[PDB]
Amino acid sequence: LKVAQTRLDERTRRPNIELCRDMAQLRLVNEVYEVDDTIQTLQQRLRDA
Amino acid sequence: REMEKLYSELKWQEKNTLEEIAELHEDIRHLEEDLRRKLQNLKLCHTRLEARTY
Amino acid sequence: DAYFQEDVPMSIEEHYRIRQVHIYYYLEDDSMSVIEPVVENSGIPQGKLIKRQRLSKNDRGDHYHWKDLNRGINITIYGKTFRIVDCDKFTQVFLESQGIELNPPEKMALDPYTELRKQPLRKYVTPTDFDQLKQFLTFDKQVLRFYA
Amino acid sequence: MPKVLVENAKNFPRCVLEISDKEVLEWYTAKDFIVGKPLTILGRTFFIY
Amino acid sequence: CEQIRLNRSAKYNLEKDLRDKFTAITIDDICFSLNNNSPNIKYSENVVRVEPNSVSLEDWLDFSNTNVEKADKQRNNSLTLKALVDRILFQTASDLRRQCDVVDT
Amino acid sequence: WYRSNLTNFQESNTSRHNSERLRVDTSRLIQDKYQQTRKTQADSTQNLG
Amino acid sequence: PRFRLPDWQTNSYLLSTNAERQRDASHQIRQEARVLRNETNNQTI
Amino acid sequence: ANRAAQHELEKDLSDKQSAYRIDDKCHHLRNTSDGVSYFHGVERVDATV
Amino acid sequence: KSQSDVNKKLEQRLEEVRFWKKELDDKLEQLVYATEDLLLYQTRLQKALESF
Repeated sequence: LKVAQTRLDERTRRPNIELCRDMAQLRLVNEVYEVDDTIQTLQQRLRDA
Repeated sequence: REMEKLYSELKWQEKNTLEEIAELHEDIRHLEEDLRRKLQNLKLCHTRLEARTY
Repeated sequence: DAYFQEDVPMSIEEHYRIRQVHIYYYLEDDSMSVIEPVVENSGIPQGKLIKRQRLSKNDRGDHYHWKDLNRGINITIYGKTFRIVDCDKFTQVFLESQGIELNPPEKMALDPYTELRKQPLRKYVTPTDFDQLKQFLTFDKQVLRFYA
Repeated sequence: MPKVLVENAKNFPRCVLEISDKEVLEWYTAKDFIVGKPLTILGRTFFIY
Repeated sequence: CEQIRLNRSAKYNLEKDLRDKFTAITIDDICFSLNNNSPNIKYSENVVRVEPNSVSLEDWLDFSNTNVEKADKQRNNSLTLKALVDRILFQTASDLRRQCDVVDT
Repeated sequence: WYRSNLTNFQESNTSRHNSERLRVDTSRLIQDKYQQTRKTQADSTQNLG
Repeated sequence: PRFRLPDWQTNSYLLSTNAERQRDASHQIRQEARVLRNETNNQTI
Repeated sequence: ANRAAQHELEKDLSDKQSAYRIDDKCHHLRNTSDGVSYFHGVERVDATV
Repeated sequence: KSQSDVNKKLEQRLEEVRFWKKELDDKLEQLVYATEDLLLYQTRLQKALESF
């Protein structure tokens, strides 16, 4: 999660034009959410156990 | 560049697919031997019944 | 930065008091000292609580070394339990440079007596300017029709 | 005009004193006279169009 | 718990360098990427003529090789601990077990 | 007596089935979340790359 | 023939987006497999 | 004329360069790599241009 | 040719400083992984103190 969060944290400082919205911008946005999902998931199975 | 963009992506989806294929050869084998060993348990619960009707 | 709740059940002002302190650790000879800052209007004899000495940790003779000192910790010294709440940006730097993970902060707690002696804050917000006169001047000679 | 009275009208000498500045929670303004929607003056429902 | 302290301290120092190295890598990237027709190419005073806080190549290599060794040293002092607690656990268990089977008899 | 014993023995057998469930299924979830996050991250790399 | 460049671009997109759902379709069967196989084997023992 | 080129052309090389700088590092932002920190909000920021 | 040399020399310094950023990160990895085991083995030990 933090690897992804940071990977993006810096890409949000690219100068003028650079700051874009390419494939990377998404796969990373999707990944962060996906990872957040896995964490919430295991949390339930922990409560279940 | 545009084709090297597409080719490098196209090669990368191959190795991602080939990894996805590789662990599908072993899964269906594990499904098959699961199916086949569970035949042996239907074999068992039969054999108890009629030695009992005896 | 630390604090400790002792008791005060014989008073009319509250049932529990908070005594603000700063606890110092010395790297010269692994020593500690506890200093109580002077509160302006408190009746307690403020001052120095514990001098510079190697304060004992347990009964076997061990003393407090800096390995087990964090931002949030409840070390007890001579019957008094101190809840440290925060460090300064030099103590943090030293502790993280040795491997020690700094705990999350806590606020300070507050003594009910001294905060109930906070004299009133003499102020009034200014009244508005949209009185009868300005509402008469900026909205004169204009009325709305409504057909109903 | 008063629209909603403040919450002490049950102990208010409204037989011998009038409804002054402090008794009104909100007065009628230009927002209340919506052109198109029904409006309720005292006793009467209007249809400002 | 104390080996953890040493290992975590080791990192703090290892990180300190990892960070500084980056800054230097970036600096040399902008130093390399500089032609006579580049945008902001201005003059200066005393530039780096003298430096009262620098270091030599011999030294830069010491700092690195030293910091590296310290980390390998702690790692090798960690695999030891990890393999002295494995028995300590196997031991503790088997011991209490032996006595429990005894008390039974 | 025969009833009580069963009511008990059965309830015991039961809570040892609802526990075994979580256990073997946790293996699935854990060996999934991990391998998922792994290849999902590698995606970010290839893309960023 | 002489298929034009924009319909050539969607050829790569179609093959690429085929890979994502198809690997995920295969991946979906997996988790459905192990959830079955485990409770299949455990139930009958 | 051929100067108006440089201006933009070179105003591009800079952004093009800062890109590689704030993009190559991300290509190798490994897990547990000096830096990987925590940021809450880098999954809802997209000031893309 | 003068500039060519200072460029080649700056280029070489990069190769070196980068090799050292690597042998200092691959080491971070080893030591972080070492600590991960010790912290998990710590849990296993803590549980035992109560397990008995």
